[PDB]
Amino acid sequence: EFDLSDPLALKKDRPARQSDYDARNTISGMQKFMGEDLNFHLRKKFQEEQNREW
Amino acid sequence: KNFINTNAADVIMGVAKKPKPIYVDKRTGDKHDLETSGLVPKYINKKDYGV
Amino acid sequence: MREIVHLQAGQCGNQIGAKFWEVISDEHGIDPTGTYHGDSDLQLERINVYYNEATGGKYVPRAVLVDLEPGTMDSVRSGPFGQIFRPDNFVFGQSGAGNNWAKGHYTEGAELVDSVLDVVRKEAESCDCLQGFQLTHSLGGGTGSGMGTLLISKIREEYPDRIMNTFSVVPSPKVSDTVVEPYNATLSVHQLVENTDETYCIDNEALYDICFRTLKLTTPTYGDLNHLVSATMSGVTTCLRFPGQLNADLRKLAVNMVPFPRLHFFMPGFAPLTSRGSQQYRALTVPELTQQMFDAKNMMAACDPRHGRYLTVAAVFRGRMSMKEVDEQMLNVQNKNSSYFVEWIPNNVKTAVCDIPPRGLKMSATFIGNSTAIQELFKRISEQFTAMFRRKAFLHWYTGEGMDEMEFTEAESNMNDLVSEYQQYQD
Amino acid sequence: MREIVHLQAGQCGNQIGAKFWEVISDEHGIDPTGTYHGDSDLQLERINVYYNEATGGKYVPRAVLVDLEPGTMDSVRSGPFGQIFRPDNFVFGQSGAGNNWAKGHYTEGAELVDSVLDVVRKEAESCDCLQGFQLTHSLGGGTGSGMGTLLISKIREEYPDRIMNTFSVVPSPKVSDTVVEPYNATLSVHQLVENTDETYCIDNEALYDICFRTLKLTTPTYGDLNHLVSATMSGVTTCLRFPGQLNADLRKLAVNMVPFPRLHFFMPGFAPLTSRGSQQYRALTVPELTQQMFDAKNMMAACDPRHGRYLTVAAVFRGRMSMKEVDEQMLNVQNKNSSYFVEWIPNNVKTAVCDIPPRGLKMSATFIGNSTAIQELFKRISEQFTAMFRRKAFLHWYTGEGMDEMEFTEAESNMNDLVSEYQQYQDA
Amino acid sequence: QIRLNWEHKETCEMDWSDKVEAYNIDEACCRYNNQSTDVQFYPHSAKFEE
Amino acid sequence: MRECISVHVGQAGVQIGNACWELYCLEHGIQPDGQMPGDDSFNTFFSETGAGKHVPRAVFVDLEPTVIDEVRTGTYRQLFHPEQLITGKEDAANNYARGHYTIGKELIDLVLDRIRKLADQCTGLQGFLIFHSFGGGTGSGFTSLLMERLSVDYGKKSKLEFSIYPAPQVSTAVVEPYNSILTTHTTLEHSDCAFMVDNEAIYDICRRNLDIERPTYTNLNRLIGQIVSSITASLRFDGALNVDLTEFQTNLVPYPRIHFPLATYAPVISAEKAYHEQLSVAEITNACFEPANQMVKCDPRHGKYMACCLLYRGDVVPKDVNAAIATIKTKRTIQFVDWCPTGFKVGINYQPPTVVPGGDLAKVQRAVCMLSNTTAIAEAWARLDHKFDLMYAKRAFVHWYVGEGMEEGEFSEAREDMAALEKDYEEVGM
Amino acid sequence: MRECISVHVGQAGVQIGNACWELYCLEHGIQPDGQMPSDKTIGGGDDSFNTFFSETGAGKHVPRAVFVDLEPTVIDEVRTGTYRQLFHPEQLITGKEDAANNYARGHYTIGKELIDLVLDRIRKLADQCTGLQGFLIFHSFGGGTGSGFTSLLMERLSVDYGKKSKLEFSIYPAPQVSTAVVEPYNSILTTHTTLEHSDCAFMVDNEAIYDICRRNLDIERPTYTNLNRLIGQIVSSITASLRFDGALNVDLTEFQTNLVPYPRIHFPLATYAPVISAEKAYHEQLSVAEITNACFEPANQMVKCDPRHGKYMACCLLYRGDVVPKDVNAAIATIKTKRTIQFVDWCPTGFKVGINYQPPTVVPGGDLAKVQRAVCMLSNTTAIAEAWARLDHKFDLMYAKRAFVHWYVGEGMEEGEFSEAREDMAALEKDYEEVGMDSV
Ligand SMILES: Nc1nc2c(ncn2[C@@H]2O[C@H](COP(=O)(O)OP(=O)(O)OP(=O)(O)O)[C@@H](O)[C@H]2O)c(=O)[nH]1
Ligand SMILES: Nc1nc2c(ncn2[C@@H]2O[C@H](COP(=O)(O)OP(=O)(O)OP(=O)(O)O)[C@@H](O)[C@H]2O)c(=O)[nH]1
Ligand SMILES: Nc1nc2c(ncn2[C@@H]2O[C@H](COP(=O)(O)OP(=O)(O)O)[C@@H](O)[C@H]2O)c(=O)[nH]1
Ligand SMILES: Nc1nc2c(ncn2[C@@H]2O[C@H](COP(=O)(O)OP(=O)(O)O)[C@@H](O)[C@H]2O)c(=O)[nH]1
Ligand SMILES: [Mg+2]
Ligand SMILES: [Mg+2]
Repeated sequence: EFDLSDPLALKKDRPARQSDYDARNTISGMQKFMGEDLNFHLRKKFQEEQNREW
Repeated sequence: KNFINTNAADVIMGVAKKPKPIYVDKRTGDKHDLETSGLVPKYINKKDYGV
Repeated sequence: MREIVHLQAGQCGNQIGAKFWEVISDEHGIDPTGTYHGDSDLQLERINVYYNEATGGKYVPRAVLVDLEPGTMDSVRSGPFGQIFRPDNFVFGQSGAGNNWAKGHYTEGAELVDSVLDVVRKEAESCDCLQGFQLTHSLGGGTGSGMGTLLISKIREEYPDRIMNTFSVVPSPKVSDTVVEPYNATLSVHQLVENTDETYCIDNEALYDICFRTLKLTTPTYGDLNHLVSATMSGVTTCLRFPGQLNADLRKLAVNMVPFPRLHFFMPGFAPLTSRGSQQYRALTVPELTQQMFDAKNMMAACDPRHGRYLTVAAVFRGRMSMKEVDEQMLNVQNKNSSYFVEWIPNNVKTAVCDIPPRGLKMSATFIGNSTAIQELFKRISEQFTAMFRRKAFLHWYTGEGMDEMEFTEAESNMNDLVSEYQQYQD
Repeated sequence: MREIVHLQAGQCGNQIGAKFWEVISDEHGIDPTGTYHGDSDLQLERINVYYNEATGGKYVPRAVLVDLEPGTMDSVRSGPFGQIFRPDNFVFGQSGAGNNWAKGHYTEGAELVDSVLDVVRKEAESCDCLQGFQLTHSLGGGTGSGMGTLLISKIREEYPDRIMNTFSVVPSPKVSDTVVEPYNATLSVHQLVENTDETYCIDNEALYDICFRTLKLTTPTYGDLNHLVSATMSGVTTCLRFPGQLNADLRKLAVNMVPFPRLHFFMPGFAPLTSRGSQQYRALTVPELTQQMFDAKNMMAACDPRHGRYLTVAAVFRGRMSMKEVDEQMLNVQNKNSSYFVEWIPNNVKTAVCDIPPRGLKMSATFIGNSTAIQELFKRISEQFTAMFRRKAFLHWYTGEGMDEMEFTEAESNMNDLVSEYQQYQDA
Repeated sequence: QIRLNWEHKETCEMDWSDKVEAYNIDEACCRYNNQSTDVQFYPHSAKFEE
Repeated sequence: MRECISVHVGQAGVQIGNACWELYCLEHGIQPDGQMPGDDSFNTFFSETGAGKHVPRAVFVDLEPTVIDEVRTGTYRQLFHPEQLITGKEDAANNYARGHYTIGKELIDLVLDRIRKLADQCTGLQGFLIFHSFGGGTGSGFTSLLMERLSVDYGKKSKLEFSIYPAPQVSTAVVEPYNSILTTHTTLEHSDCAFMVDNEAIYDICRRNLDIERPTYTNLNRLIGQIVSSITASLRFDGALNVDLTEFQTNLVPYPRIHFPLATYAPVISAEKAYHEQLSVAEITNACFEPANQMVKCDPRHGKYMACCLLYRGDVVPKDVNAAIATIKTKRTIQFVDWCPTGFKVGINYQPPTVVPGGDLAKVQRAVCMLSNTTAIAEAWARLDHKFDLMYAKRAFVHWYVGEGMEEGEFSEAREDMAALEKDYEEVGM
Repeated sequence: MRECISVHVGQAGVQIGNACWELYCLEHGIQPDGQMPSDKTIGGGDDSFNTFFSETGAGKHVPRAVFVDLEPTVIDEVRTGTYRQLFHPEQLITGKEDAANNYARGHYTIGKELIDLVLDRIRKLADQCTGLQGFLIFHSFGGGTGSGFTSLLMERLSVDYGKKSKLEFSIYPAPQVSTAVVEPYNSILTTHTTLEHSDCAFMVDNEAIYDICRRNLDIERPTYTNLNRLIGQIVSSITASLRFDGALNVDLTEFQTNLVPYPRIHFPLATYAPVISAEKAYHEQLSVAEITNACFEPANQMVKCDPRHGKYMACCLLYRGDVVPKDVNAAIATIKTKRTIQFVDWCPTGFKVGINYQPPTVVPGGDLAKVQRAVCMLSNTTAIAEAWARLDHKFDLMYAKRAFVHWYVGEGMEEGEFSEAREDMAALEKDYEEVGMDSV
């Protein structure tokens, strides 16, 4: 149990979501959601070009 | 208004502000309160004691 | 060993039960066809709490899915995890409830209550020592609020000594779907005080405030609000599924939270919620769980405890951590502010520590807190029951299913008594 | 474990705080991504006075950033060091105050305060032994002065044993930026009286007189005026971050310079400032700090102590230097200018020596000076209040948020006490 | 420059090792006195003075 | 032939017995799979069989399976016999009533059968040790039921207690006071000696003496095991003054209602503060009477000692022991009661304490464990009474106890009995 | 057998204790890391170090010291410096907030928290000692910890420990320069409350040692180490009769008996004569008469008061190195003949001498020379009655307007302790009068 009194754990600690795409971001770990919208801007511009040709 | 007169009278006709007592535990400087801890006798002084 | 039979009813109950069972199966390592593809051994040890066994190593859940229309559970049979639910557990009726408490309680759901009771009695006596049951429903609807309270009333006549829970979704004056949710909520919250051991409170206007002020989502859906409900639904039953330094089942939190048998309306909150852009500025440490879990901006009810007094407070930690730094932060909160804590209890807070964190995460915590601020939830609903009721607003819908106006009259003098029950400790 | 939670409010508050956090991070070796890339071992030993820690060796400051304009936050994130702040600590409203007091004290600033008082207790309770706060604001504007006197007023009532300072940018008469500023300046200085422990006065026309003449810059901007405000902001808090031969911190200075608790308006300065033409012509010796730090041209206020009396003097030195030459010049300026010191305090000068110089420099020194020559600052605001207030000038702008005209009346008699308290201690 | 520094480290450090062995020999020679044992006669050889 | 039968009740009992039996298996030369790679000094704890194995004389009891199943599939799974680790089906749930009446009655008879089977193999059995926790439901109710059933079957046999008393400031639960009062009142006449520990006090000792910030229950269990080994050392290792198990009761319990002593282990220091400091007999004797090293957060300078027992281990000499004791007999800080003119019992053992790999404490040559009986433990029952009043004025939590078959008069009679106990502690010191 | 427990309190006390305990490691054989390099007779060896160092089983010598502070940034340089393996970790006590130039914080509020932790550690050091002579204490009157807590430490040393001797070294505040504003109020309220609870008091001012270093040594622009290093040359010369062989031993009990006549007059004044630089020592012999006469020079005193305005009340002389006891006797008879130096009439004998053998130790980096002979002298003078007259002057000056008392009143102190602490000194300012007039 040296890790509980470790003075370098916060130095050698690594975040729960370091990047957007990583392996440990499943549904029980609640750092990843589906409603966060990425690819919203591209959906908006796709809809607007369809509106133009329409 | 005499501030030089009244600032003298503000401190004499009063009371000192007594602290909440504290004990420092370790050489690092860990400071606790004294009454809440189980050290000083406080609870045998109750009126419910021994009856 | 210690089984949990899951019951859920309504569109709100089924869309929560579709997301809770996805969380558990990722936590126990279950792929969407049934088998086990995990990596540890602790994932397969206590798996009979939720999953029954079948032939060929296939684990299917202990759920009963109830409704009154068929169109809700075709989107549950056709989702990602629609193939693991055993298809005889689905119970559906052909004509709905139509936002009516009466029609689901006396006419349409009186012919379907005895159809579900064959399913539960079949399978809750396949267990070896059933701990208790669980409901998840909506008080603002017609099926869960009218017939889900009918199943609660029937199974507490047959299995009395066990546990009942509800993750009830009481309505909201701000986020208001229907017009007639005052009548459905008031007639059901009188059915909750006599027949449930524990009962939480969930407002969709308080789940919105988490997805806008904490997780910063641009377009939250109902598929994100069900993620947060199911956060506080596995984190409560998490110490009889995994070992720990200090265990606590569902009954040990019932003993320590409710003083009097008519005072059991808690309100939840979950500790490591973090936005995407605020992700690398955080430290995953024990002080930073116990201090956002206690935040009034975090709670899963639309009532704030800065108006009332905390009767009791629970906390269920997960993850390998130190018992000294868990215990010093409960004394640190109880002593700074002795105006929000009741006096005839000297130590209000309970702690239990599991071992296995949520999958893909390091630490976690949950809050199950009993307050006298929960009475403003009822009187912001009972101020719109008697607003409608003095003019006999929508009453012809309800009287035609065989009730009387006395059933409407007793259900606010039972609701106001509980309001004045939680009131005498507020000062 | 002697922590400083640094508040800053207003556009003047935020873009001073963005520059103060550039000089601290270079002083402690923090690159703009947050991490630590220094070389020594004293740049990491006591860094928790200002910086918290996150995961991965990242350090984020203990700052809170407050404004009523949403368009001030994007100026903060446009600098080099705009990504070191945790994004929760920004507190932005939607509608500004716009050169007003009651708009910022009762109407809009009184409903923005209760979301900041969650954020300061968010951080003050997570310190091992908090020493006190700081504030940086301008009395001329409305966000910094209408609400920044209510930010002070709540936190003295909740935490009354700790320390509070203000680096107040009180308005100047010659650089008269806005017409309605004497009402904001007058009505807010009484809320500074009862609550604050220490208070400096940083006039903007005093900073212009340095950059025109001492540094000889052709085009000084506000980036070259926040440099001087923040070079004396970290020269006070420097010996509780780095070790010394004689120590002093924020509490010890308030003990020695404040003999009565209504007398806390100082006059900062900063010693080694030199133009580039006079750069190679200089000698880097000890009395070439004390000759400039005590020079009446060098002060950061727009008032002069040739008119009044030094009650006390502080001085903080930085650099490996000799205690005899540090101590003998203090005696040398006390004996010579023997008519500029009060009689009823006979050792008016307090001294500290800190070992570590600021990075890039060899020695340095910082001044804080308490005087009855700062009552001439308050009477010039009082002359342009009642020259303007007798004819009821802009009164409908203020009285329509539910002020009172007697509340205006009490706010010069609260100020005419300090201008006649400082007179009786000048007769002594 | 890295390999040059490691060469100089090795050189000064061999000097340190020789001084350690000579220090232990002179401690054992500083032990002795009259009624101490483990002292004995030796022939006079020129290797002693060389 | 000098056997001790250990009984562990509760999760505290199981998680303490893990560290204790690890220490014993490493103190003798016993593998984690029963074999030994001769002398019979193990025979007070381990019994040999016909397959070369040495199976312990213990009984682990819990009402909940997920704390003994880790023993059943841990490192030591081949050592423990499968029928010495008894598990219920559903726990007592912080309830004295459940742990005493409704749930402990299905589990009391099998443990009595196992204790009969173990005690019909010890030819020279000294007595039982009970390790339990006041706060928990099993460790209060079932432990008190076991103490009520032991005395009618074994009589004048020695039974000893290690108790996790409720800590003065931090507690894990809300319903600790009802459990504590209702176990004290009903075990008060069926117990011979009850040593106290407090988890908060051992937290302070691990934080301050050792440098282990953020300790854990295993770091506490190692020190508890060191204390147990020092108490039972002289029945196994050779000594200059042997202290048998039948003497702590005789020399620490003056009155049959006052059997509540407190424990200290003297050189609990780390591997950098053992390099700087010599650890002689006078230093380790003078450090047991220090109120910063006690294992209950209470101060004996506010009270009067009534009996003391000092156990010495290692490289110790009788005159150094004698000079240390006669120094501590001369402080005006250490005040004894009027009617205790002698005071002390001293025991001396040769074998130095045994180091576990992974442990905290360093390797030493000398150690002391001291069990002292003080009047200054009255404020503990005073705070316990006050918190029982604070809950019981408004009749809080009472249905949780009454619904499982116990009347409401037991609360009233338990508070009356422990009020009489407070007057006893008041009046014996004057 | 001849143990003495050093107590250091304050940043002034801690920084002095660094230079004192550097000297004691080279004066004996101990390395910075606590080992003698080798022992020529391992079973034998000399045990001279037991007055200061305590030896464990293996080889390690740990000092008999307690370093006290209320600010963390002073001791943490000791804790991670060269001598971080020499000191036992628990002897360096710190606080978390300093007492902040305040007698009230140092006595009543902040300093009354560490008092029951240092008293624990003092008993652990005072029970190793077979033959404890007395405690030494190093402090400064113008601090918070050096004035508040140190006045508190004497009071609970009187209760617990009885008559056991408690000698002081203090930094009395200099008359001209001073690094504080509330240095009067501390210096009055500490001198007043430690009259009955103190045994002796040797006083030195920083301004006076500045005069010697620029003039007698050649080092211009000194630093507080150059002042600290000279203080270690005084404490070693007091205690070197307890460790090294002597022709006249002087114990630590004989200073109070031979310099403190009356129960409110216990303030001698230190002086150390041959401090001359290593180029200016190349030219002049340093005989016993050349270094006896130099203690009596007011330009070589170690306090800023002149004894030519007052009467000597007693003297003490400690000699090191190569001195003949006959030539000691020749110089003292000479300094009696000069009528520039006057003794009080009721003290006809007025001396106490002590002759040692070990010459004082050269430390690398120090500015003195290697010298055979040395004198340290402690003399009690009536010309200290001019030092309280310039401290009455500067206490009442802030007390006319009652400046700064609001800091002290709300920190646990009633205001009536100001109008008794000075009015106590008024007796002491006229108590020094009645021993200053002849017996007609
Ligand atoms: N000091 C210490 N206390 C422990 C340890 N393990 C458990 N505890 C204590 O155990 C108490 C919790 O009660 P339980 O351990 O569950 O006792 P129980 O008899 O099993 O109670 P139930 O689970 O309801 O049957 C806490 O108050 C802890 O103080 C330990 O290793 N050391
Ligand atoms: N002679 C000498 N005096 C010193 C030395 N260091 C500090 N001083 C004195 O220290 C005094 C200032 O108070 P400090 O000792 O630094 O601080 P303190 O005693 O801890 O009191 P607080 O700062 O309030 O905690 C000044 O009067 C100096 O004369 C030193 O090394 N030698
Ligand atoms: N939080 C949450 N609320 C839901 C969900 N589905 C429906 N609701 C709410 O429940 C109410 C409608 O549910 P409803 O279909 O009438 O429930 P039913 O009558 O029992 O079938 C509305 O207030 C919705 O906002 C869900 O998945 N999550
Ligand atoms: N010294 C200095 N003065 C400033 C700065 N920013 C604004 N000011 C002065 O403050 C006044 C404008 O303040 P304003 O931003 O409107 O007040 P705020 O809204 O409270 O921040 C003008 O007189 C400016 O000269 C700055 O960064 N430094
Ligand atoms: Mg249990
Ligand atoms: Mg200090």
